[PDB]
Amino acid sequence: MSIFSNIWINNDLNSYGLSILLLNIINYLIVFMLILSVILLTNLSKFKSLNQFKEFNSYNFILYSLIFSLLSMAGIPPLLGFTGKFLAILYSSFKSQYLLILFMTILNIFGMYFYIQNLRFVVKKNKSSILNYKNYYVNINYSITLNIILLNFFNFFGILFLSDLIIILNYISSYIYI
Amino acid sequence: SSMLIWGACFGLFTRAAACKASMIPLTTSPWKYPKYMIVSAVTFYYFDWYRRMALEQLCYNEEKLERYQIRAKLQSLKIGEELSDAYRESFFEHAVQKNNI
Amino acid sequence: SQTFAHDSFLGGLNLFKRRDPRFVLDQGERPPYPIINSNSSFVDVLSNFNKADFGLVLFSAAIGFPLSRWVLKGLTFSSLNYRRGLFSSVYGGVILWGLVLGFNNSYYRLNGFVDNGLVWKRKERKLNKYDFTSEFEDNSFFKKLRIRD
Amino acid sequence: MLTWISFWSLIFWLILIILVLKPKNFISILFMSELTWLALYCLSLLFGAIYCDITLLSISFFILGVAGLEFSFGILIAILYKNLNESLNTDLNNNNNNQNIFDKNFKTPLEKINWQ
Amino acid sequence: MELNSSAKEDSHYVGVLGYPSQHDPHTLHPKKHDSTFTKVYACRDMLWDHHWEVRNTLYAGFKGALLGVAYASGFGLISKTVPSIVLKKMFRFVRNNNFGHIRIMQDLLTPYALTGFGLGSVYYLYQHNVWENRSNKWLAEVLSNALFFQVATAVCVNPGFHIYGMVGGILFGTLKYAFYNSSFFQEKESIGSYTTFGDLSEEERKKQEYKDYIQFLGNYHKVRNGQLVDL
Amino acid sequence: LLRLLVSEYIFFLPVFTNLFIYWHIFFKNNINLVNKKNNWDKSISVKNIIIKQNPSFIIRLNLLLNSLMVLYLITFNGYSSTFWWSHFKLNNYSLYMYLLVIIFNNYFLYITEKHIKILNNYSIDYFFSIINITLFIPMIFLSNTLFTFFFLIELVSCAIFYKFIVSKISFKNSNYKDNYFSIFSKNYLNVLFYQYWSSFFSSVMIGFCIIYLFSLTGSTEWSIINFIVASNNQINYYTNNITLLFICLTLIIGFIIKLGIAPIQLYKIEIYKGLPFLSIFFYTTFYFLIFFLFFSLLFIYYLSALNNFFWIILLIISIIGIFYIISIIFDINLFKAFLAYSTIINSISFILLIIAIIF
Amino acid sequence: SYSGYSLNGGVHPCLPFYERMLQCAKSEALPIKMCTAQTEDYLECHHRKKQYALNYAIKKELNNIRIVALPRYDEENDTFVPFSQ
Amino acid sequence: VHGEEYAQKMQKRFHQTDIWAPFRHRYAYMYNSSNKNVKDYKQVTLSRYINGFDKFNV
Amino acid sequence: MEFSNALLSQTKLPGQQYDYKRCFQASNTHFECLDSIRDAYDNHHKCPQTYQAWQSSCDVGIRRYQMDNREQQKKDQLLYSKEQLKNYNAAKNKEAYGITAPKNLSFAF
Repeated sequence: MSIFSNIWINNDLNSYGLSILLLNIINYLIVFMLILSVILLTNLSKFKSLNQFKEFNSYNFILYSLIFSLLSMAGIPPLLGFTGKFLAILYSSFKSQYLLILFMTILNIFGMYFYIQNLRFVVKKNKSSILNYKNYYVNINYSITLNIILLNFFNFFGILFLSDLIIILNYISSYIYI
Repeated sequence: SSMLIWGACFGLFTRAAACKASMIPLTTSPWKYPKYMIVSAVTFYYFDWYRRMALEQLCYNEEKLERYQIRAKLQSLKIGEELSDAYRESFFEHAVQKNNI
Repeated sequence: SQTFAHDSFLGGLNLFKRRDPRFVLDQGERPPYPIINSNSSFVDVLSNFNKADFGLVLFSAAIGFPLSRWVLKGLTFSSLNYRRGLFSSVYGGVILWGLVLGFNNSYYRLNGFVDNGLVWKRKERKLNKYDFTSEFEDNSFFKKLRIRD
Repeated sequence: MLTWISFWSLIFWLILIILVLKPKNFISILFMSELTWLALYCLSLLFGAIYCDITLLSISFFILGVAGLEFSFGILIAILYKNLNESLNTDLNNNNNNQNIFDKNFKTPLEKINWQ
Repeated sequence: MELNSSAKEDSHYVGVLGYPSQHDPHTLHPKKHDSTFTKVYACRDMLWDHHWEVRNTLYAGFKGALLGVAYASGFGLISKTVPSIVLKKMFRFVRNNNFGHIRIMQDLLTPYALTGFGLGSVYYLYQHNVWENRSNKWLAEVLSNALFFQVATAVCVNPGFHIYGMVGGILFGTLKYAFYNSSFFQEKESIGSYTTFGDLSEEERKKQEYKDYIQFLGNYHKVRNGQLVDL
Repeated sequence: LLRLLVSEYIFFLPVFTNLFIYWHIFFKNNINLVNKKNNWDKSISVKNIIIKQNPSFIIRLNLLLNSLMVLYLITFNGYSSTFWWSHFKLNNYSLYMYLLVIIFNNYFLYITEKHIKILNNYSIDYFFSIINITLFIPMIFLSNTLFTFFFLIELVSCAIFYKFIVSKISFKNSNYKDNYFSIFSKNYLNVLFYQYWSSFFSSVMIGFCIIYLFSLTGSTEWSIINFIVASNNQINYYTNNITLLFICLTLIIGFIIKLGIAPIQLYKIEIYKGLPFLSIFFYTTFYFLIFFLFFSLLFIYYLSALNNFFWIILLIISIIGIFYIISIIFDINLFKAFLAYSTIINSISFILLIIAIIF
Repeated sequence: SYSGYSLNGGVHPCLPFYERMLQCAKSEALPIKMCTAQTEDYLECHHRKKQYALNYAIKKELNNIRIVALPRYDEENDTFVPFSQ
Repeated sequence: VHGEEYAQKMQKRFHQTDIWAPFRHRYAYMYNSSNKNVKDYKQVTLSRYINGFDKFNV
Repeated sequence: MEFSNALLSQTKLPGQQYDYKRCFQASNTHFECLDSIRDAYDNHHKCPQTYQAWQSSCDVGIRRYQMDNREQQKKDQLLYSKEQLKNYNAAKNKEAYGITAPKNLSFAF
């Protein structure tokens, strides 16, 4: 935001931060809805204490889906939850707030351990058998399974398509003052 | 590459992954395979148009946001800086020349 | 690009044709078409009804049947009377939504936001500085949804 | 002996402080919350008169309505306290020893601990 | 909301703009043909002198004591448990004294007020006499606060928690440098502002600004790398 | 009033139609058992009198109506302006927030409809409360004064209380050892109690802030408030920093209590403990999409003129929150507590991001 | 939320000030720095700070022995006669 | 006594001088923004029973 | 907020409405009285009657938006033409399919 002979030149968007906040909220909601869909596939009465994460060790889809959802919540780089935190740190550095960066770093590391602590509880002696029965047989839902498939795709490879979401969010946020 | 083919490929692999995740055999409910490709091809095809059309309006929005930033900066000047020689000429341009209404 | 003719049964389709992704225009921005009644009242919109709004209502009546059936597929522990009453309620709701859409279309034509059969004497010249969609639309179906690409 | 504006601001905040201070009986807290709403009512009327604003009188009657609905909810919640095995004095619903209560004493429902 | 606003003033900019200066002499000068009472009353400027070491130490001690009293009022006393016999004796004392609550309050709040006063005075004397001339301001603040808070944690709290006192001192020093020494969210000027002093005409300044813009054009990656297509 | 313009109330027609359809269907469902068998009538089968409606169709209805609302936005036209006595705003950003909350609600409702057929543990009134919440929150996005925002937030809070009330209490399980003995759960009472009192505190403090904003400015419109505050900063007329600080503090603390943020996060743990998983699903989407976004836009957009007072307050809270939870989150042993603390930690991070943004 | 109505259904006394302030704000390219006078007038209409400062000064001056007697006013004509006569 | 320029600065309220907004501590609302009792409380409580309190506007 | 003319223009008195038909008719008439004589800086005094009608018909916010848009359009017209804009857009969209390589061992700086 400089001036030369009464001509103003600015290289700052001034609306990037609102889009970053929107992206963080949306990404958190997506990961949360992934883990709750995983929970909603199963018998809900089994998950009461924290050690009962072992109940997610039933078959490879549920186990791996929740492992990756937890890693995404912890902010592990490849997954979707990492992008929001990375862009938050980038915007804070752009705004020249090193103290905010330090406090977010402390919060991020403590929360990351808080999340990955439950990966130890997933270990179970045998298969959990956490599925509802209907017509004498376990009830496996296909629609929630497909929803989890789509959410898993966008959790694994959402970093490749993040540019379009950023474009759309900045387009929305550009209307704030106009 | 084509977005229509990319979407069709996306639906084909999505259905097969859903069959594996549900532990149901592939080759089961075959009519869902063409339906998934058709739905996914149209979905990503429209998104390709929408993302391009959002760039156009975003670029035109920044032209108006260009004007807002300059006027916000002048109005946010600390008192006594308005008539300072660093900002006096630019401030007078908006107060006098831009009084054209 | 070309839009559907107004005062005809396919006029409501012009609701889906836009020049920009904006919801609304700016405070001082001119509408794309000449204004018939800026400060319209409730009966002004009703008097402006023609074949396009009736076509919107007819489309709502046509499409309401499968939607009401799809809603009705979720009923259990029901009798014939309750099922028929619920189907009637859903169908009437869809009819009401169609009437609302027709009212909005008439209001838009009164305000000049959509094609009302009039053209401005002076065209607002626009320089297509940023263009990411012209060739993409010209090689696609989306040329139908865009006005003056 | 005090100006009405400062008096009423202080009265509202003192009402909140006293609400927090008193022992946690649900009916008492309900009554004090009603008093808090009435203090807001009076303050809104006073500022509406001072500033010749007509929206604050609306705030008075809207406070009346909101307080009425909240009181209905409170009555229902107390009657719900009846059915669940809970005491209207919440301090008697836990085993955390409290020096503020003269006669707080809870023990396990056993006649004896040791047999041999 | 401003912190340490007097020490962050740009005196040159303030004087150029004509803004009132926080370092201006705020003193009273009695003149003759005045009574003997106004001579004594005008001596109150002593309390306005921020260069008085005794006044600064007393003010720092007062601030520390006030903070300690507030902490005791909000978080200290309520957490601690008092024996029932002592409480009964205190309440009996209230019964036999007209203003017995004030005496109880004094007895309860004296240790916290005293500790706060001592801590504030010692902190001011430690900062103003030892670390005031160090070149690296951030490092000086961090080191001084870390050492002071470690010692304070060892003395006032259990000495086995001195490491956490050091960490808290480091964090407090960083925060103090960020917001008490620097000026973030609290700026008295505009970014990019300047003052001109030469006798150059408008043409010379415009020519220099055109040169500056030509140089500034080289900061664009596309311009410098020659990666622009023909328009 | 010599003329009532359509532009004053054009937006309300689809909302009114949706409300009427919803409530008419609800009232007709309330009497779905009454069906008189006349003396000349013949029954091919014996009527079953013990029934349990599956709410799937209700959810479907919601989806349909919600989807129709999307259509109304897609074909929307107009000017950027205010309507209904400058109490509501119509511009691009507000309408985009409206559309975003609608589409996310629709996605959540679709997944709920898929899940409800596995096991029916919810009633029709539960999804009617969900219907009302999803009907009313985007109008919270469309607010133009603190007055109307406050009233909309109490409407939605009452809807959320109604949702919490209709949670299922007793279940059919395989525990046959509890007959002829009294077992006390107490989770229902705790949820109702804490939601009730948090709502009370937030409402009274918001009303206090509204009263002082009228006193200080003469209106609660965002633009007027911001213009007056900035012009007063330039003029140096109203130099009562204590009143401005107290107004900002009261508003911030009211929102802290309402959202259950890190200083006051404890009651949210009990609320999550007493709630079913679907309730937490919907509550999380409602909390992040609407409540926290509006809390952010308060400092970013709606009351930006007061950022010079806001930042420090936020800063302090942030610090306290971190130092309050870096150890408390490590002595929990409940799944619901884990989920609630996840939400709390993300809220603190987003508050730090807001502090960065407002610089 | 500014209605322009008085407490008896009439017109708010600060309506012209508000109207002029809004007219200035909506017409200037830099409303904050170019509408200071109108906003100051509206703020003085709303908060009567200048009058309160004047009252404080007048009380402080009346605390002294500056004034002894005031002119008397006769109802018949708009004239003030001194207390001496 | 404190300077001629001080007095006019202290007696000045509005930049624009074409609007009359007289100072009021409060604004009346009851009785269509009017006063019913324009007498002291003693006269308020005694004029309802005791003669000689009303001057009989004729 | 507090700095944008767009958001201030949406602020209106209670009971205040805009007649967009009359305002736009007057604005079109005034801008056709102008644009027949072309100047770098628009002089409304050269079109007095249309200027008076425009002032009496349109609100201050609408007039400010109109002047800002007119200034932007005049600035854009002096710099660009339809054909060169089309060619530039085509070239940019064509080179978007390729990649960008570093300019190793430059000379300019």
